Amino acid sequence: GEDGIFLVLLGLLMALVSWSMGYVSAKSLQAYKWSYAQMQPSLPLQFLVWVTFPLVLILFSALFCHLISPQAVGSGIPEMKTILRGVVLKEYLTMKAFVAKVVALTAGLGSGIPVGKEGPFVHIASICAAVLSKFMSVFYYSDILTVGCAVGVGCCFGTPLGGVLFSIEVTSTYFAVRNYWRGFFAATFSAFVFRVLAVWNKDAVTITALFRTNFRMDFPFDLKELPAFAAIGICCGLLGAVFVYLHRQVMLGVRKHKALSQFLAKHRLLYPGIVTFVIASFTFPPGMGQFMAGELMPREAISTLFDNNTWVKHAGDPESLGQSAVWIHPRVNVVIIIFLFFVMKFWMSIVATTMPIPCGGFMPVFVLGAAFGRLVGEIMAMLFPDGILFDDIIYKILPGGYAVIGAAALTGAVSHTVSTAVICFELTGQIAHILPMMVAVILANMVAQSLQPSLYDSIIQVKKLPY
Amino acid sequence: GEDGIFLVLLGLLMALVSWSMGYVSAKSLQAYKWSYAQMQPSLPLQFLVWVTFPLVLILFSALFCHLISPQAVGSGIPEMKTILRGVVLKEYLTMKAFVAKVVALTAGLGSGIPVGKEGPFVHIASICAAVLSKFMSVFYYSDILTVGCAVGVGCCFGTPLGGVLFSIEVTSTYFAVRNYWRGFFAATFSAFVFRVLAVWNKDAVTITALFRTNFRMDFPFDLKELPAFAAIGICCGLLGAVFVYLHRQVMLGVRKHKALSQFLAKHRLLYPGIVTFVIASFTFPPGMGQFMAGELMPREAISTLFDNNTWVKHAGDPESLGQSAVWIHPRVNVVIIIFLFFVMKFWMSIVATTMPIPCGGFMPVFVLGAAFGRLVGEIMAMLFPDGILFDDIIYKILPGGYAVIGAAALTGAVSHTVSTAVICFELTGQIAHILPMMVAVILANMVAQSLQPSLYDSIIQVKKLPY
Repeated sequence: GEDGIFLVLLGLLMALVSWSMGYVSAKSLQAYKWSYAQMQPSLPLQFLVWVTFPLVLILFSALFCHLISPQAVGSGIPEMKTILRGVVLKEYLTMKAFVAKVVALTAGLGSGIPVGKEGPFVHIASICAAVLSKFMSVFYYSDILTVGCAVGVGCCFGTPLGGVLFSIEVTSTYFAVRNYWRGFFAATFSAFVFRVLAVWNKDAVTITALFRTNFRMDFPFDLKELPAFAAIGICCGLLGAVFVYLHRQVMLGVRKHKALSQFLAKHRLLYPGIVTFVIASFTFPPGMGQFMAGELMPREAISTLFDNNTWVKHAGDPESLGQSAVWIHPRVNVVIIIFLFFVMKFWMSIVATTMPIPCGGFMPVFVLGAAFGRLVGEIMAMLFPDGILFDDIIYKILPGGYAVIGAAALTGAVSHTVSTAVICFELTGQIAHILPMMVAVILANMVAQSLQPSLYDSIIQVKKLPY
Repeated sequence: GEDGIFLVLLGLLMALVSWSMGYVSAKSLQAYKWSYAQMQPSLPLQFLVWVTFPLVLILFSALFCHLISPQAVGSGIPEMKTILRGVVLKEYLTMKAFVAKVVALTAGLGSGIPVGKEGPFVHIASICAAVLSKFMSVFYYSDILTVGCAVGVGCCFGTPLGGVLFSIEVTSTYFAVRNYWRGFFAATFSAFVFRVLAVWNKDAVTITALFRTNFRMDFPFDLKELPAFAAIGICCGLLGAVFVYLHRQVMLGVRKHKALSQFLAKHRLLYPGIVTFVIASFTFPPGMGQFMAGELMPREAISTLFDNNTWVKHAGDPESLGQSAVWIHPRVNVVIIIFLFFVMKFWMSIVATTMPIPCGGFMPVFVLGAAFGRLVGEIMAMLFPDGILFDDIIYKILPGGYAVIGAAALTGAVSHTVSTAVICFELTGQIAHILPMMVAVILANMVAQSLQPSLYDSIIQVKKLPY
């Protein structure tokens, strides 16, 4: 029927837009790395590239938004929740917002600064839903935008099921099973289009291509590792709430402090500029980025944190882990560099999601949880270098498995959802740690819900969204 | 809070009851096989055991129900849907119903006759929910029984996520996200208890232990096999509707034909008796069960149909497939024996779900879809004995992968749900065929929804449930 065509169009267009963004953002990241390596000998020149490439891209993001649509800043979820609660802001679903968000997000994702695709994609998909609906019908709203949410999350990273589930939770409170199936169909169409696009251009982009883990796990699961996975959850819920709190505190700070707001309104590009500069100066690989793997960009970070190696075991011999050899520092022990990645990227992600550019929170917190989980798993590997015997089987610790759990847990404590476990499963391509993950994400949600709001609901508060 | 304790109690009790049933049903299946092998030389004696063991157990199931609670017959879902639509039948949620359903289902699952655990478990879990609620609070209803549905499906086979998702779809139309999370927590508790029970008794039972597939799949997926997976879906939707239709036709038949109803009301144990006898006489291994793998009981059937072997390749040398050597018949080609399994078990499952015992539809249709999918995959392996080259990679056909898709598709066309894909993923322990499965189950649902009702809604019609 006409609604079936709407969903086919949704999936198709979303996947196309998502792939295009991912392509150009990856080409920009490739240029970033190439330019940086073209300046190899000279350190000041290396610094220049390392800070100006992101600076230009983030300044462009902010400026483009301000010029075209300044309502295309931030994530989309908080405001889509407002729209879905009846209070529709009609400048959000405009084509100017589309263009602004699309181009500016591409620039933000090709900068390497921790901003997120997940979140703004769902706004891009809700604008696309609204536009597609008009193009079809005129040439209800909640239904249309709920499916837009599903396909936004689904087309972002390549997670049909997890995306629909995420939508149901992040936006509505009482979903309809029709919209669950409508979103399902549309998200699977998005995935199919994504697969054929990754055939035409032989992949080399996206995040479905990567993040695919190759863990060799034994069937029964070491239940003695369950306490550590439960601990990941508890602590990720605590840290998820800390993220939400601190992000809201800096979000409020920049506007509630009168001097701050006035200054940054006179000079609009001051805030994004200085934030980008300091993040990039701390992630400068020969500066502080040697103790926090600053060379690694968001997607490479996960690819490495989700590896089937034990960094603390193969520290004497690096380059056997491949791209995960940047975690092994000559002097500093791996564990401490993952700790420093986590600490540095915590504050970096807090202030980059406060920047006036289209920015989401999932991916920044995903890399943070992967770091936290890996740290736990590498410590577990030090505590058990022989593995833990539960039944009669010895289970060598998979620190990368712990990282997947942590990613889902921290990002589920920030978004107050349990569907991040499913997103992780599909992004990772494996479901071996199903019980450990479920436990962790539930525990994370519990702790975080008992402490702070969700990233989205807290932003609603700061932005005084009607709701 | 008190609701958190309710969910902990739900999960705990459900897992305990489910495990206990599974244990005794497996011990009964072990005795069945042992007794049959104790009669090895004599064929009439072998026949006796092969038909009387199930006969006694099914007759007991029917009689026990009739005596204790004759409202503990059939599945639970259709009637739980009625209760959840406001029209509460209060003899359904009694403790007499609990006992009847529990004991009689154990007997039915230890008989080897295609009856299902999934379906009656959700009634057992809704009774348990009601009882637990009273034990806690007195010593709303929809919320309670919706979570009961989630944990029923979840604790049945060991599928937390898939179970909650199934519940949302099979019962309500507009679920609440609170109940989604409440069901999630309770189902993960069930899974945790299940894991520790499978540690205390070193597993050897359940279905989470088995069904775990070991497919070695290449990352990009052969998109040329996608047409065959889509075909599985289309055809499984057709056959799903045929199942629903024919089941309703025999369900009506036995009561709408006045002579039939009168006869079977005078002799209550006639219908179950004759049906059990004829199913078991056709599944007699030296009789017709050599051309349809009748030796295999429901769970072994899937374990074999979900194997990583190609039966049509290793036909000259059997016993390399292990328990899947019963599919290789000396004379009849594997493909035709899977076809005959499918045909025979189609009608067998249609009439065993019409029997007056606690019986569900998922598992019977799950084995049917696994058979259909395997047949498709084995034919695909004959058509491509070298594999299909898509990109530059040759992809050897995994007929067992096709079986997992088919299982989810036929059971998703019978239940009108897309969550069977998730159930399959978790039961199989692998999510490699995510896109192929999604496509298939969506296509199945589409075709089946355009043809017949769901098994549950059709039963509602036959049983004239208020709804």
